[PDB]
Amino acid sequence: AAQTNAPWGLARISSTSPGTSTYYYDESAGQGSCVYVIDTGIEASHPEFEGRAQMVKTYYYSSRDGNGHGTHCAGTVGSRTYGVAKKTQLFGVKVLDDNGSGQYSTIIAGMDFVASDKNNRNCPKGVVASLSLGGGYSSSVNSAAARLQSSGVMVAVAAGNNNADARNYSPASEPSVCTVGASDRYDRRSSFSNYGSVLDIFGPGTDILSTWIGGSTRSISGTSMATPHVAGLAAYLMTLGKTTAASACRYIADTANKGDLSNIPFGTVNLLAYNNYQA
Repeated sequence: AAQTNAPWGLARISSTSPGTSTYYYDESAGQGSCVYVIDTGIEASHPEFEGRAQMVKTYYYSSRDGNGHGTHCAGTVGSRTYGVAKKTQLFGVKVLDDNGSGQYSTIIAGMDFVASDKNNRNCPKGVVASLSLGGGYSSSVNSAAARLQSSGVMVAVAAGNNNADARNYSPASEPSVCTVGASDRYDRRSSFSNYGSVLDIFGPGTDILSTWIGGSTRSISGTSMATPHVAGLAAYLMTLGKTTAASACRYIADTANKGDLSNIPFGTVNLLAYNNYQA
């Protein structure tokens, strides 16, 4: 399949070269997979989700995305226009309030929710969790992400937007999950993107067009936005049978575009997420 005039991030994950605008992907498009968006919630009624998005858990008075952050990341995972896996099932877990903030215990409880809730969902092709959040280091948050990964969920997390080593951030510094850095349309590391040895992969993170609350769209930057590219890619790849949740991060890294990113610090992987789709 070919989506013309796609957001640059979609076009990049299906391209060996930057500067193109058509997203190429197998038409299976992640069907039969599920991606949990652990964020501010999802505006499921957005036409872009086509009834494939639904809120499954909130820790606040409402499950509505009063922020737009989780709607934006869910859109990058699997919206029809801005999504990687255009047929995946999206499950919203609102661990962040509408200010984009949330206590670590709530984030931990939301991660433990997904590890159990996936047994309440129909995801024959596999389960992904997209964690577009983070703060200071926390062994408890890391262990929560490790448990979610161990339960059989491909956990993709943002490296963080501190232009620092991600070792000092959670769940970015959890070794067993997929820590995602951000790159821009010119294959530069995003100026804000964290780095370091814990990073597993880079994804499109600068000026990412996706869904927004109120049925709108907008373009925002962040490793928070590169993460759903890798999460959607993981669901896409698991639907294709090319990898499983336990090995998707390693697989994505094995099949990534190598040495194509600039301003990658010495010791950080120079790997850009790539769906390796050939028509």
